[PDB]
Amino acid sequence: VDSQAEWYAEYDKLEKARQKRRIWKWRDSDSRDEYAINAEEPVIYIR
Amino acid sequence: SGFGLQSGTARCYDWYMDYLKCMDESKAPMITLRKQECSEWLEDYNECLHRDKLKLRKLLIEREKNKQEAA
Repeated sequence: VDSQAEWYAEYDKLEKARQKRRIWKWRDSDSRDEYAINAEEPVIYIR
Repeated sequence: SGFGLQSGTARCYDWYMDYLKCMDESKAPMITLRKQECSEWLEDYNECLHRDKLKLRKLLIEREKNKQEAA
């Protein structure tokens, strides 16, 4: 039972989850009309 | 729509398409910004639709003509 390893592993897991959450929270508008904010996105419109 | 009544396209379709092309050229990250950059084209489309400037000009000419006639 290596307590130091367990503590560091748990802290790392929580920190990775926090980072992933913050990356996930970066969300631009996904509106089809809003072409300006999403100019680089590859979309095809059938209209 | 954009289609004309008899054929072709609407009376002011080309002015609107000009404004849309200008907005497409612009690189502004928001639509509001692009409309601000392309406002002059919108003013041209509105001018063709209603002829408000020509109506004002005619009103001023008529009013001055009336003033000259009365004098």
